[PDB]
Amino acid sequence: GSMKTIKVKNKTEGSKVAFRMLEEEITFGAKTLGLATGSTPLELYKEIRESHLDFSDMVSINLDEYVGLSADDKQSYAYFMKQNLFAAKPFKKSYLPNGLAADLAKETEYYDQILAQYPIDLQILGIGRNAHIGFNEPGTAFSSQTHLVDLTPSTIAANSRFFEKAEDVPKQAISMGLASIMSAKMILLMAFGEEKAEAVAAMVKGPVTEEIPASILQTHPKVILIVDEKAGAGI
Ligand SMILES: N[C@@H]1[C@@H](O)[C@H](O)[C@@H](COP(=O)(O)O)O[C@@H]1O
Repeated sequence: GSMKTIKVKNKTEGSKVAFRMLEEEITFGAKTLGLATGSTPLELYKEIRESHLDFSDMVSINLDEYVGLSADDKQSYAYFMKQNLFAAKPFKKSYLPNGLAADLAKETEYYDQILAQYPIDLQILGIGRNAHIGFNEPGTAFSSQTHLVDLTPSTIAANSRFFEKAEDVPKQAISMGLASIMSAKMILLMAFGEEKAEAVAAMVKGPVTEEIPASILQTHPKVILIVDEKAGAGI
């Protein structure tokens, strides 16, 4: 069934709450974490880095990797995760899609199998401005598992700034789908700023439609939404 909301003043305070909750899940037996990228968990990550948490018997799973990038590429999500978390607080094993996979359909099948092998205890998520979840854009099937995503033109244009040559900018990603993500025992979603207010309301109040990827979270048995006052204006 259910979705608890914690409303908070701001991002910093929502990030402290997320930290406290993470630490409890871990003390109560969580071993596999699904992780988030983007701006939303950056302060939660700094807090973890400076904390006494120890992920050395734990496994982490990220949603996404860019096709064509290695883990050492500065533009990769593997590298993002290293910088913001793994260098300071390594896991037993941290999984991301292999963006260098020879057979994209084989890597997608592989990632599903890793999910089956390490089901996620706690998944951290952000939300997109159009209610996208990971790289799953409106119209994505609620049945989707790991799959090849063509990046939005806004994403390619944004990421283009970071590559000397245009022929080197990823146009695609290997991404956990909506059914993939929904398999977590517990989901903690964080949303801060007015830019998220509309996606937040649609996730909570709108119908369950592929038009709002996050609306599937309405059907998860254990979703915890942490939202600052502005992102929660609608709920
Ligand atoms: N990079 C991100 C996703 O990984 C993220 O969860 C979401 C919101 O991004 P942010 O947390 O920067 O607002 O949209 C993009 O696709």
